[PDB]
Amino acid sequence: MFSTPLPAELRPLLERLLTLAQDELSGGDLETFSLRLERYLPDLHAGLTAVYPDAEGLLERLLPILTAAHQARSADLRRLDAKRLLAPDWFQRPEMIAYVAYTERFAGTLRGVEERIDYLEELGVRYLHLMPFLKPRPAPHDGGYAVMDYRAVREDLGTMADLEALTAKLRARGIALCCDLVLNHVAQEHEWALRARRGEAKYQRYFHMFPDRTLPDEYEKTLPEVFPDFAPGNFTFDEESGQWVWTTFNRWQWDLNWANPEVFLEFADLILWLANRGVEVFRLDAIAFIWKRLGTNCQNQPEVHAITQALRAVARIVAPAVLFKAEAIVAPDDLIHYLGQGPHFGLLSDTAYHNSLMVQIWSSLASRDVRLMSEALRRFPLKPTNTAWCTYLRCHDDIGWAIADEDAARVGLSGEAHRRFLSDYYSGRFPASFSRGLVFQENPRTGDRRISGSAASLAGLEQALERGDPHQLHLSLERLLLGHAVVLGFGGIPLLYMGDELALLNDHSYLEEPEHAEDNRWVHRPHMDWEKAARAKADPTSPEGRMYHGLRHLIRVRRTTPHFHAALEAQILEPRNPHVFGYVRRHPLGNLVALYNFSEEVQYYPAEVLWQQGLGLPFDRISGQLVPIEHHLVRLEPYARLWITD
Amino acid sequence: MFSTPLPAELRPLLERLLTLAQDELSGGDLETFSLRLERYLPDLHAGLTAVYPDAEGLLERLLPILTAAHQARSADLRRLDAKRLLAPDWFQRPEMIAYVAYTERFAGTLRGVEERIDYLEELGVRYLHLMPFLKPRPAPHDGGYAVMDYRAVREDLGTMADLEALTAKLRARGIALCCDLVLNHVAQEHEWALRARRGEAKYQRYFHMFPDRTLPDEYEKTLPEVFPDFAPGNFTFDEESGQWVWTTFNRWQWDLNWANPEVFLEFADLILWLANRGVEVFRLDAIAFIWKRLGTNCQNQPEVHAITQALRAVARIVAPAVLFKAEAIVAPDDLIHYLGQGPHFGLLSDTAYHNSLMVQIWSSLASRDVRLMSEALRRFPLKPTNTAWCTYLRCHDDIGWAIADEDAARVGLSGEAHRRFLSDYYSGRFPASFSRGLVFQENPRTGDRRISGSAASLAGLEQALERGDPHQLHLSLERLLLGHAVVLGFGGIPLLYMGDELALLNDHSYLEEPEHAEDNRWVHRPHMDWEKAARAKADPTSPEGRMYHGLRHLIRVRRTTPHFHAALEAQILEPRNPHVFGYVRRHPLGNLVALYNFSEEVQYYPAEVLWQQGLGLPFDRISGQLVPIEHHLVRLEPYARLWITD
Amino acid sequence: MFSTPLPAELRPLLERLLTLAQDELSGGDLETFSLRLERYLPDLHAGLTAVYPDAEGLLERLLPILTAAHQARSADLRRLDAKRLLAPDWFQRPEMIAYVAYTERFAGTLRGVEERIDYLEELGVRYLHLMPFLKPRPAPHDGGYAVMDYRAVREDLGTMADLEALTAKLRARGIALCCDLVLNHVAQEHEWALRARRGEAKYQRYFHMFPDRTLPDEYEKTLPEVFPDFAPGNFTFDEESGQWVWTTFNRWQWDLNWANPEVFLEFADLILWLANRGVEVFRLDAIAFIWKRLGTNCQNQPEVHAITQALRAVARIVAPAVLFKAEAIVAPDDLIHYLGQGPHFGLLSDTAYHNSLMVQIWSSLASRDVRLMSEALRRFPLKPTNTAWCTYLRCHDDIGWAIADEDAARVGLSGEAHRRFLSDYYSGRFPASFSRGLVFQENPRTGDRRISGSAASLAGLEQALERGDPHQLHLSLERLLLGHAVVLGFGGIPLLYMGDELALLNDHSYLEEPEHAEDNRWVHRPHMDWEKAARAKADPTSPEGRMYHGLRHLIRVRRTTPHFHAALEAQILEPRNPHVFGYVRRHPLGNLVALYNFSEEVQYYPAEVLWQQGLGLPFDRISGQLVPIEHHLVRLEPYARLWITD
Repeated sequence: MFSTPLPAELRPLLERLLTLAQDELSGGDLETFSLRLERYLPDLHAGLTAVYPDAEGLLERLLPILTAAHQARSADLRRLDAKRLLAPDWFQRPEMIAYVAYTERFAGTLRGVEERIDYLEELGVRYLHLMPFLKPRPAPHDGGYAVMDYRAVREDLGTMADLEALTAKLRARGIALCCDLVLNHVAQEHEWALRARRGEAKYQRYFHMFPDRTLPDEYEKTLPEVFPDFAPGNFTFDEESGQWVWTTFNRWQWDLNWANPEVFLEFADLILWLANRGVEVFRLDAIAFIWKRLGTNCQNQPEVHAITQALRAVARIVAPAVLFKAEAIVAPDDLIHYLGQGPHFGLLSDTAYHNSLMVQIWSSLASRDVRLMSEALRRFPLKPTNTAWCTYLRCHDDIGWAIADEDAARVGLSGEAHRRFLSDYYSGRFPASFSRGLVFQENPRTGDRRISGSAASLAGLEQALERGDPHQLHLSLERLLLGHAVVLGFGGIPLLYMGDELALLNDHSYLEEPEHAEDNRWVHRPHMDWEKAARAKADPTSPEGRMYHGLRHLIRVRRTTPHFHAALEAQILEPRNPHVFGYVRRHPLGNLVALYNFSEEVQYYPAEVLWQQGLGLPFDRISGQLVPIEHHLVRLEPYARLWITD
Repeated sequence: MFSTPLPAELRPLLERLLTLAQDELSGGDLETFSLRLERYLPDLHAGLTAVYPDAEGLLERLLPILTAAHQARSADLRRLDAKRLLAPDWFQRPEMIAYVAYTERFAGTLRGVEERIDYLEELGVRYLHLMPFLKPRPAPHDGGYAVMDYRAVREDLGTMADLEALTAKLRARGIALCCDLVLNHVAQEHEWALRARRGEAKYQRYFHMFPDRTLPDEYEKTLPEVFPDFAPGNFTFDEESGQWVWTTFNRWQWDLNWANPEVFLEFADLILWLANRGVEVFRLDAIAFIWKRLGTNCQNQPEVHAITQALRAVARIVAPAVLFKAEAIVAPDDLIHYLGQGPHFGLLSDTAYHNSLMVQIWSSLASRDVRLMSEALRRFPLKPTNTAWCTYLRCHDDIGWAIADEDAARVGLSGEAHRRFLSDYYSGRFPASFSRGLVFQENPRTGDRRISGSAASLAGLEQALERGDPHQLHLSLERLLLGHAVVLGFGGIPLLYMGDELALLNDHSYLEEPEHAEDNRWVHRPHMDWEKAARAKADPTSPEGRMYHGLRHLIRVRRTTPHFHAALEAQILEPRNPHVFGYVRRHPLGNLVALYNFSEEVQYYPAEVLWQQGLGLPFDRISGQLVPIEHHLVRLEPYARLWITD
Repeated sequence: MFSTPLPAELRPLLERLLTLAQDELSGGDLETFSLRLERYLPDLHAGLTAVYPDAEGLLERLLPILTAAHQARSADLRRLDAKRLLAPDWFQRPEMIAYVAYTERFAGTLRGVEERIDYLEELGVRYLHLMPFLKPRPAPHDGGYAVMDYRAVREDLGTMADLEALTAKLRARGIALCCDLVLNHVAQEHEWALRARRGEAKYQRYFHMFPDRTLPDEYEKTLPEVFPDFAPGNFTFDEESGQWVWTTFNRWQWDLNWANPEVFLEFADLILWLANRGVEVFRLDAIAFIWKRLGTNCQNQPEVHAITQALRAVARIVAPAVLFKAEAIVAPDDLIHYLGQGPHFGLLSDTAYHNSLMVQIWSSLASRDVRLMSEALRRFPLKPTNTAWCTYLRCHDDIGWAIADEDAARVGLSGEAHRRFLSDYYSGRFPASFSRGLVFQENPRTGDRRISGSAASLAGLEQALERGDPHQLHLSLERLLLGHAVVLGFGGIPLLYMGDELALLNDHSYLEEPEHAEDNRWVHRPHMDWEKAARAKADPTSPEGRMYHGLRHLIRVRRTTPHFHAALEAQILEPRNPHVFGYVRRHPLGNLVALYNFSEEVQYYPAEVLWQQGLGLPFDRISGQLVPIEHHLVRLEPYARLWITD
């Protein structure tokens, strides 16, 4: 929507950079690169100069990396880049359906994924996030998040050649591969870390190394604890270096020093090199953590956005086809900044996890009341229209209860009481809770509790199967379809989590595996059950069948509804029935009113709001029938979801 | 607020009535009557002329009834008339507290009531409604509502001399007697009905008597059934006369013909005679029913208000001390007319039962949600400021669920489903209902059901005492105190129903009185338990003493809170917590915010409401303490009531 | 609508007052007095006790004064007393039209006034304010406002016998005499001042006397100047007593000491004695000024209202027929207090001058814009419903431009530039001004300027006659009729100013009388022209006839419009045409919308406003025709006035 114009004082730097490009590239090729370089230079420079002392000199070192990566980029990928520059809203379209899986859990190896494309296609998948598949450190590696070599696929998954062959097969089916960029920290066994341990100065400066506790003890006073059960605080003593090292996550995940321009250059090179193997989407893992400042929580620092802007411009110049997706699991008031605000407006990640939306679905499912969800989403600031939320019900991580005290108070709830209730409820402790979840990283000092468990176990299917009640089994599947209905119809890329289309339960296997046993997040990282996939498809009356055919129907309707284009945002309706979540999407062809019963009971909704939103003859795209109106009310079945147009 | 000026065209009529008055009365006495007649003749004429064809002739016959009743009015009652003309807002005062009781159940006899005046004064009672105590017909007489002689006390209660001696005792303790005026119908054993049964045309015209089914069949097409279990439809064949007679209620209750000027003169005479016995308040029983019109439900007809205006003016001229209370148990949309609208503004009954407030209190208790209550009460039109509601939680009658579809639809409820639910809940059939009530007058043609039962039995105390559950016993007592706090705090004369101050339960002994056995309203008309009264005063921790002391505490705070002056009306607040009913009363000394928790669970309320209503240092008059504010919220205990001023 | 109950602690005091009353009165007479004492004692006491130190003993001395005034009260006035208690909204009725005149200017003598009651009754007058007619000091007496003897009529006007006979004739024809109560100050030639000047210590305590400048100099630091051209500051040295005396107004008007209980008693006695000669309304002259407090402006002090409450209760007890009218020419935020606020709610004067409305009428006529008027009147607080405004276009005084900076700023005006423009405009200095007015009391230190002139001279008739333009003469008459229509239609007692019904011009006679020549307010205090009165009656096409017949028609239409009852207030509409002033008055019989075109050109108003106020068939009571609606607009003639009902 806004292009950053070329400031006069940077005309001379552009001249120097085009001359340097002139020595690598010729003809129409040099011209294509040169026009893109000119377009994005303003954002690339504004990013680097906020952070690194010699931006002009850093840009001179960056040029040949842009150039070599341009030279190395395939005809097929250059064609996708050009195709995406002409249709820049591609990722915002209703046809975008995503699927998230660990390769070894989904299909064994990268090559194995080729033979399950037919299954991804049947769910209309156009986006596939394979969980970290680059070479990690041995034993415990936080499910691939402790990276030992960014340039190598984990041995048991295959080779870079197999990745290239996989991306070629996904592109031929219109499927975009998403890959983690674990740019906050490396495994202590990574070459950069190994070289830092041996006292190599260049590589000491890639890390936050302290000779004693004086600085770490000061840092700790304002630092939270991400994994207090695994590695208390944020520092680890390293025997070999005799130095204290910043370790936000596990103690073998070593935070990189993003003040060092040498680190920026490593990742600019790494992004373009993975782009060239066929990575179309980079998930910026732990993006909020990348800048350290004494006296702060070392999260959401302004420099995070300056760095992200420079990395995004690198990708804009050489690989137009690629997106960034921010992992920013932050407070409702902090999230919007990761899609770019003020001087960064729309110059940052294309997408970001809507953690607030995911939290409010589960909260509303537990309370049967949507007032907090309605208020928190109504207060959410508008995003740049060139960006998209990633919507989800579950993922590979535990649920953090990101509820703002201000939103709870606005609707007569205590923030602290409700956050506590959500872990009481989803851990199965609250009286008559349907949930079988596990407390994760209970902090006795802050009171913070997170929740682990599969959608299906949290939504009541585990309990219904134990208790043998057919009605509670039905309600449980209805809750899952309702929650998926919200993620499919809010607007954004819907991130289906592997096996939720089969209602997979909690997998307690991890307890018998000593490298996983301490980390109960593995309870919701099951192996795929292909026998269950075959039974769901063959028998639509089975639980897995009800979930599979129900979700497949919502996907088919969502992609056939232009009103779900993510450039348009949900305008939250006043919850006139406090059990029914509602919003309208204002498309050029007309309005869509979404209603969602967060209750197991029949609920009535004032029919006049359909007419108020211009819908004289309301038609529900999910049922494919007129919405029945009786005595000025819409009658909603238990957990009904309605996508209503004229 | 508005005096009706005398039209130029009635000056001649006024002069004739004055020259007729000069024949009965002499000096200062003639002047007093004569100024009063002047003042109210305009309302009296405009009421009669709308109903009766020869209004100037009827006025000439009424004049010697006015003058005789003036002459027969004691010096004490004349003193009270003058004091009330000087303070017309007396019945609107917070000090006004009412008690309702059947003489035989409360104190055996009218003489008996004299010995219980100390008990009433203990509860701050300044208004006593003794249930119909005039001579009824024998056997079943609908608890006194089938009157055989309006000029005789029922024999077992004493005589008219006892009534005079009791009202003298009540006046000396500032207590006003409320007596029923059963003006819609008489016992078939009444002189009028016996003269009609013998074929006296004059007395047949006191009723609605038809020679065959021709007119009855047409009337019935638009008539509802008040007592379908007692007397189907609205007509009874009388064998002696050969005539079908209009009987809205029981077969032996005969609807009077209000098109007959003679019936009007009978009741104008009867009102002033009873006022002169010391009746201070007339309850207009079945006032909505007194005009019949073919093709209507024969309720709420315009002539009802013309007649009421004329009868009211009669009392204003001769007995300024007396008030009228309208019994109009009608739809929300119809109730406001009984305090006078349009040409009848403030000229009708001084008070009317707020059946909508009563219904909404029980509805909100069953559902734990106050949205319907808040919307129905918000939409309620403003009343003339010279009038007051009578507030109440229970009374001698069943509960009729007067819920308007329009109010239900606005807050996302089906009026039909919700009305059906309230009888399901309070009959005890709904899963986990705390209530022990009975279905009354279940109509299979309309689906209508009403509920009988004591406050204590409907509110869960019966169930709690039977299971020996201490938590449910506590919660049931709190629900009764919450309910009473709303009737005490809304603005209006609070009608305490006899024994509810002791949490009296359902009395099933009516099942063995064959004259009561068919009418289960007797389940909530117990004999007073003076053993329990003594135990309640002695033991503040007994169930009966919790109620007794809890209720006297609320009464003492009400009486010392000028904000409860009924000339001011509750301004309903948005139920920002849907479990918490809230309103402000805007007094000259400042605002009072009333908050009521309708949930057995702790509820938080946005503190900013208090400051938005100008309450900088919020003080709860019930607790005698500052309202605790924590994290911008008020923490309410289960069934908490707060009366908050600065 | 609120009767203040007797606190328990005052019950002993009531018994002593009743016992003292039993020595002076007997029988039914004593009962009547006793009930009125009981009813108003609580207000009387609460007023005295906030001001005087021994309230209990002051009441014992007041009692015999009350008792004596009661015994002196004639049967005719007692009858009126009892008539007004029955109809206490009497003065709020549409039929109340007021007339204000100097006796000598209107009819020569009190006797002469009897001969002009035909004229008053032809204008529908029910309220006659005769300007100060009690014995003044000689020569300059501020037009009767320096009083030498409260107990004598000014000799040239007749005697107390003439006043008594005049009020009898006025009562016979339903007219209420308004008399000034100049309670702030007496002439220096008054007996109390004469006794003070010869060193009698009891009468020194009736004034604010100082031995030297010590205290006066400190008082002056926070005091404004009312008459800076006549008597700088607020003090005068008295050569006889050798003392500085407080003189707010002229040097020979000596401010009474209202801290002295004897001053209270003098006025309690005077009010009842005047009332017994037939005064029905007391104008509390300069009521704002009666309390002094160092470091305040000695206006609007809380003791003013307590003293007023006490004097009002006195009149309630002994003369129910009398009204108090407050002269409070104060700022917009201060006026409402004179109708009773907080603990004084509706216990003070019955009426007060609406100086803000008068100011806003002239402001709007000058600017052709009603937005300042619409905003100022919208923000005005609601009066108690037992009270009424007095509305007026002109009076015996200069115009003070009472405009709040906050109101002006809300509609994009500088408060100070707009007050300057009003004096620039009405002084005739502003370009194209139609006004012939004079600057009064121009204060160089402060910038304050007031304006003298007749309605017709301010409104442009004088300029129009000089220019001989028949179209400007027309617009001048239209402005006067528009202004009068607002005072007749707003709600309240309209104070017609003697001669305004004939469009009388500035009278420059006063410059020939040395006693008047320094005081240019005499410019708008003309002698009545009775030849002009007859010409206006006989020639409706004359300027005086167009005004007389135009005004008589508005009066006749107001009288027969129940919607103008003053218990109801104007609800100000958005001025959606900024030249057209609008409000609705919400009567029980339906809404009235009043539209007033403050422009000399045709103006269009959106017709949807009328349907929005419930008028499907808009009828204009002034034209006696349907309101023409064309293209969703109401077409308003220059200076058009519409009083619109269904």
